[PDB]
Amino acid sequence: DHRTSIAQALVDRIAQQMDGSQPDEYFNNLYGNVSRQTYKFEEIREFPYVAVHIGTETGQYLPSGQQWMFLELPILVYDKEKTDIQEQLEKLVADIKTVIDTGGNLEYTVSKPNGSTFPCEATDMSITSVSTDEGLLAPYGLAEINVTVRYQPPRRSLRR
Amino acid sequence: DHRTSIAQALVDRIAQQMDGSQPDEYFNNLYGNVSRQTYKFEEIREFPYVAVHIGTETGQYLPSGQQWMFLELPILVYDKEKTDIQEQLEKLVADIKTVIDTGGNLEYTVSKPNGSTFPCEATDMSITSVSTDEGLLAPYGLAEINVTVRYQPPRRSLRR
Amino acid sequence: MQIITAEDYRLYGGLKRPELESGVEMMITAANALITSLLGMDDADAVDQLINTKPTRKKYFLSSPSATSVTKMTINDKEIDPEQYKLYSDGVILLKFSPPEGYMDVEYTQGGFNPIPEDLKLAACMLVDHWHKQDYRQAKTIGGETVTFNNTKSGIPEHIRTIIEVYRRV
Amino acid sequence: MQIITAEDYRLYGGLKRPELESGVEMMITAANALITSLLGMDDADAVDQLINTKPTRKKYFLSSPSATSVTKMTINDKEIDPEQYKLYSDGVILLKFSPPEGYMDVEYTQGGFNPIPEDLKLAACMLVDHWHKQDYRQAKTIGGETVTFNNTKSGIPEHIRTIIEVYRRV
Amino acid sequence: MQIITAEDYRLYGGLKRPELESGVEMMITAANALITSLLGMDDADAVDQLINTKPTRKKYFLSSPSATSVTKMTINDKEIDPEQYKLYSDGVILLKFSPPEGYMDVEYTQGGFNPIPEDLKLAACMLVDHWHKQDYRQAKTIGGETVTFNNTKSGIPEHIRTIIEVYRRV
Amino acid sequence: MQIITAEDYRLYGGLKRPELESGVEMMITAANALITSLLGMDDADAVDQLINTKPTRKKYFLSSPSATSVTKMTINDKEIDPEQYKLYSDGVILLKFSPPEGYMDVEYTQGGFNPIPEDLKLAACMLVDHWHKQDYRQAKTIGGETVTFNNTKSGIPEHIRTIIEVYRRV
Amino acid sequence: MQIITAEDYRLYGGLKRPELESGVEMMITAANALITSLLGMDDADAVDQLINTKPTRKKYFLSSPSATSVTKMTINDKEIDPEQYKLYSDGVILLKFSPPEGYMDVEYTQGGFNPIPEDLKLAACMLVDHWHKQDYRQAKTIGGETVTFNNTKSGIPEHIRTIIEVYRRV
Repeated sequence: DHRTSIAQALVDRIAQQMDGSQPDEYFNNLYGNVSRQTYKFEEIREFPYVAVHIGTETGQYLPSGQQWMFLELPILVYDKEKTDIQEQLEKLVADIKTVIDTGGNLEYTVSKPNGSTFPCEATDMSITSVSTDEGLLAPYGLAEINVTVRYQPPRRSLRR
Repeated sequence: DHRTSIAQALVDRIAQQMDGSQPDEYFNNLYGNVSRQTYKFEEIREFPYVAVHIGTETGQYLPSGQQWMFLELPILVYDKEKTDIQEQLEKLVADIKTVIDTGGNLEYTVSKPNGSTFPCEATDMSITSVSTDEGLLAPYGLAEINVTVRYQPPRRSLRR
Repeated sequence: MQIITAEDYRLYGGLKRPELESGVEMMITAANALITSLLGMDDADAVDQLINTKPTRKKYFLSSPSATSVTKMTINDKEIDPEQYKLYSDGVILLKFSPPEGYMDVEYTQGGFNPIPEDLKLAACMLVDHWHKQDYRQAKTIGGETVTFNNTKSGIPEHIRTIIEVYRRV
Repeated sequence: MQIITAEDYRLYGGLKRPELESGVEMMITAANALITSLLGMDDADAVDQLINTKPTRKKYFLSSPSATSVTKMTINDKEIDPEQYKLYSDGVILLKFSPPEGYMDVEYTQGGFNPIPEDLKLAACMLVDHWHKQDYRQAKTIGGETVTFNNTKSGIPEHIRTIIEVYRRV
Repeated sequence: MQIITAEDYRLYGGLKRPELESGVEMMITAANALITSLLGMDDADAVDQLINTKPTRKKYFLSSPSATSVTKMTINDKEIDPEQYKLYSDGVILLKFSPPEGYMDVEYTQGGFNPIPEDLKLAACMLVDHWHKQDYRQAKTIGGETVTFNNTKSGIPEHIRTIIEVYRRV
Repeated sequence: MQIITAEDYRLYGGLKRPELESGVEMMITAANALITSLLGMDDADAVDQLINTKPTRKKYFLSSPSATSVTKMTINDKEIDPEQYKLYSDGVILLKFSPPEGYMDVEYTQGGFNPIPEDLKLAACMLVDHWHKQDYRQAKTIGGETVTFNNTKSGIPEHIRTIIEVYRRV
Repeated sequence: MQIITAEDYRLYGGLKRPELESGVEMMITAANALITSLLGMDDADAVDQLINTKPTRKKYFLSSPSATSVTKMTINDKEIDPEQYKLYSDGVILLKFSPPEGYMDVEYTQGGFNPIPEDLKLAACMLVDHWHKQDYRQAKTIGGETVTFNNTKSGIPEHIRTIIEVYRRV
């Protein structure tokens, strides 16, 4: 299953769209401060920063070899005051929600034990909820995002 | 009931298929590091390793001597970094899920108080869920798998 | 004295923002001065020192062991000449004559470290991180994660202090 | 002095990323210097030492027991010749004559370990891991797992310190 | 000195992977050296020792009780002959004459254990496991299971230290 | 010295696997040697001992109380004959003459226990279990069950140590 | 010495399995020997003892108070006759003459308890249970039930030790 490759693909999509080519479209540039494997808060030395975490993956079988799988991505957006922090977080969440809900379905490249990588696409992908920090620390603040994805694997049991 | 004999049969099946005869089919060789009776984490000195645990067994009676029984097998896959650990675990889980969902129904040999062993077969056998470690320890990581099995015993109450 | 500048911290952190915030750059500028001072060095070039002297004693210790050359010495405002003494490492002067009792006045240039050792450069980076992340706390629990901080000593975080003490003069 | 370099750590860790990050390589470079220094060695080749001497005493101990050959010795700036002494292991010199009272000045080459023992090489790898994983904490609970760290001593993690003390000079 | 090699650990562990990882093999190589050193042995073959001697005293103790034969001894660089002494077990020499006062210089070959006892071989295996599983912690709770580790002493896990102390020289 | 072998452990445990794993057999071989050594016995057959003697004293204690027969004794390399002494249990020799002052050298055969007592045989089995189950921990909680281990003493589990001390020599 | 055998334990436990496992039978055989030894008795029949004697003293205490008859006594290898002493309970001999100074050598038969008291027989059964159930732990929680074990003393469970001490000799 494609849990890491999907997280990688979404990280790539965030970096590509945020980068600066959409200046009247996204409030920010991240300069590559979005990542999958460097996410513990001690690790972060720049702000803003976007950390992608991988949730539980679940499955659902269907009558003749098909199956759905569902993934959660908890996303954390860490930021530091310059303006009031709740307005900055509102900007970053608006940007990342736009990047979620616009453009095509998320493509990811499934690397294979034969050495190939097969280009595939997540069928449906949906942000569900947002929350924000109480504001006790300053200047640091945080917003949670919960993302859900549904995708279908290769049709394993009938290819075999 | 066949709780240990089923666990033994699945251990045998994992060792037999993983062994190396499927080199463009399974990512790994286990060299017999899959077991049922040597599973406490202190016991393991090699990586990867696959530990089979035996869940609760439950029953369900049917109108004329038939009964279903259901078994859970919690499976633990222990592994140690060489590549990033989440990719290695993704390989091992892909292999073991293939070994679950391909090939025939699991055969097991029921040893009998008369001294015989009768070859029998688990009717339906199904992996349900997977989870993975948070990654705090390194280089060690872990993945959970939950397996379910349904099987029917000998028709005890009508043979008697 | 500069133990680090912006590029050194940028290498250590791996920062790819195009610039530092004024916070980090001020913290770097303070960190240079503080580590300069906790070692007991100072950034003066030429130093003047007044020493009590007695005829029984002819080893004298300069105030800063990185002293590289004496450039005047005099006793009771009677000047004496470079044949009358020898200057050894760690700022030790050995008189070749037993001195008149009273005050000795000496000028010397104090030099410093060269090159700055990599362990000081690291300790400075860790101090800048310490102030920048505001890790002068005993615990935090933002969200679900949770950490407990070092048992700091002299108010300096314990994991920094070993590197200072390996060099702390006197 | 190099106790480890990148290939030694790569063997210990089993790393298959094509390169180390600058973090690990700096930490290796600092670890070499720190373990060099906590043993009380130094990386100088030729050493000069000044010793107080008395006619009652004719064993003298050099400042670094790995000293491999004396190359000058003199008393009160009167030079003396290699027949007048014997040099034994651990930097012990035995005078074959009772010396004039006063200061002895001696030059010697200090050598070192050879080959570097495998236990130091391991301890260095464990120190690099200690800084790299940031295990200078008392506990962590990320997710569900949880660990409690060693009762560190002199701020050095206890499981490292035994290997240092087995070699810590003096 | 080798207390264990790869086959000994492979027997103890019951490993059936075709080879050890470089981690285990380095840890074995360090474990040999550390246990060699904590016993206070060393791996030299011929040893030279200098002893202060007095006419009142005629038992002298060699520096390593596994010493197997004296091969030269001399007093004040006056050589003396094997009839003039007797050499007993645990490196005890008994002089058959009361010596001139001063320094004695002696060469001897120090031998060692033979064969290496099985308890040391086990303790080495347990130390390799200790580093390999990273059991230098106070507790862990991965998943549901949970363990608390030994009250280590001198930083050596307590269940290892008894076997060392049963042999720890002096 | 063998206190147990594989059949003794097989009886105690009730094992019906056809063979022991190499783990258990190595642990048995180490357990024999360790319990041999903690009692302060050794496995030598003939022993040589050197004793300081004085004319005021005529009871002398042999180094191992299981000594079964003296086979030579001599004073100042003057040999003396078996009528001139008496040898009592626990390795006590009583001289029938007041000795010349100086060193006595004696050879004796040290024997041992016979038969090995069943309590030592049990304690050995419990030690093998202790290492084999890895019960050198303070607690475990695998699944739901939970245990807390003994307050070990000298690092030896307390329930073993009583049986050792009932025999621990000196 | 047998305090219990299989039938005694079978009565105490109420066992109706047709036979004991080898575990229980070995534990019984060890328990006999251990309780034999902690009382400070031994299983020898005839004992030989050597006593320092002085003319000022004429009560002498035998080494084992169950001694039932002296069978030889001699002083300086001069034999003396049963009219010259009296033997009282608890192994007290009273000389009817003031002895020559020096060593006395005496042979006696030491007997024992008869019959073995029921409290020792019980304590042995409780010790066998203690090892058999493996109750050398501080706590257990298998399933829902939970127990905490005695504060053991000298490593002997406290509820056993009172019965030993009521008989522990000396």
